[PDB]
Amino acid sequence: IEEARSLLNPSNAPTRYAERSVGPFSLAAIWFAMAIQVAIFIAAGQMTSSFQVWQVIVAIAAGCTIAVILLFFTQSAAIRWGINFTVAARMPFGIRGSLIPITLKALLSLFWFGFQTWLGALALDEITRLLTGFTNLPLWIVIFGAIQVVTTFYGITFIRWMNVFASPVLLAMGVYMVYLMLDGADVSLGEVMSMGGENPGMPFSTAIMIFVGGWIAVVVSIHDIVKECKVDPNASREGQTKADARYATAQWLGMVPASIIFGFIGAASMVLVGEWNPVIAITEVVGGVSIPMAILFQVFVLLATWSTNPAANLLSPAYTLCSTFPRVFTFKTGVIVSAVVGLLMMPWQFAGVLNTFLNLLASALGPLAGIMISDYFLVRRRRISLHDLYRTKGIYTYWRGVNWVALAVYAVALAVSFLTPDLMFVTGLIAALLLHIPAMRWVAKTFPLFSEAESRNEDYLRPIG
Repeated sequence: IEEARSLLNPSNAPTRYAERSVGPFSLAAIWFAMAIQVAIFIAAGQMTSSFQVWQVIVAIAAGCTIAVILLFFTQSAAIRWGINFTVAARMPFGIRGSLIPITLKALLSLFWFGFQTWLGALALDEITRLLTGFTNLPLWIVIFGAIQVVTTFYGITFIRWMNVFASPVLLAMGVYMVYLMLDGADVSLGEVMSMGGENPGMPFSTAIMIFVGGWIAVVVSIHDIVKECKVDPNASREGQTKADARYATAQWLGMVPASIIFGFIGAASMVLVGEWNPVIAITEVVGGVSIPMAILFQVFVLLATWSTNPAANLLSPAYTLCSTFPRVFTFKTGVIVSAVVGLLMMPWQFAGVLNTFLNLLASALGPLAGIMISDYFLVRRRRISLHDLYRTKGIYTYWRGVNWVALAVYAVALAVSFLTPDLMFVTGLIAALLLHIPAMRWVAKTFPLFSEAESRNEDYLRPIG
């Protein structure tokens, strides 16, 4: 199923050299405020079942470590040239068949919107049940699932302000409590750094895939922020492999510092409160000291969710509905069916219990990492066609538009990762990056792997007055 007479527009357009504005410091800032999200509190919470609170600080920095290792390779395409993830997805898969992951992956950002509005509730409802003792989880889930949709079309700077300041404001509060908890549970960081592991069983191998598969979504598609990084049009195999690692570590000094802290304060609220649930362990810790504040601590989680959320979870599935189903939704109806869609997945309970298995789920998406890197790196040796990636009939159209051997490789890749269960991701990424070269040298039969109109790549990025 594809659709005929297709149009490729300014939203997906490539970033030029006269637009880039993200230097490795400022990209290191979008990785600090990016290690700060409730997906991480909780992951590091439930870990305390099988390992102590230091082991999780070792697995934490361990995830992010393998995560910068994939970041390096993946980021490269985007920085060099300046493209969406929506745009680069078209290399291993077709230009009409690149939508298989572009969709499977725009369904995550919705899931992380259900799971995120769900704390908007816990926080809107904790502030009103500690004010009126009445509790309505699902009313708030819907009042919040309405507010977003409105401030989506007509948002003012007042939310924007809240963006950058939010992650830090919560990292500040998120440690302060750890003072509070280590002060009332009368334990020292030294006693606390060893209180988990009263139910060993899970392998550490699986303990690292967790924090891996938490980032996978952001890593596979960094293309979307990376395409604003100062890059040099006049640098070589050296000057451009040095800016690759300059960024690739500009990111590791933002994500592993910050997300070893939310990893901690989250395993601390567990083996020190009992609650992986932020909002709950929050009201419970600061309201067991100040309920004039436990309400200001839940007025925060509410306000900081109410600016983070939309940006990173609702915008993308919105613009994919007007793209993949043009005559069907508006920006006003894409936004609204997006909301309804996420809410209706019922995320929060999936997490709560086996979030450990939704992060071994969002980590069985390794073959896509191995497939995309193998392509921009091993199969096309960094040679790409800016002109063919923007035309219905290009050398990436393959079988009418879908690359069937790239979906096949992904499939062989998965089945070979069930031959190694505690190291799946590591063996689903290794298997797909080695098995994509052959399938691309087999299409190197039915299709060219390059074009002679590619000498125009520089025509797309250098300013045109």
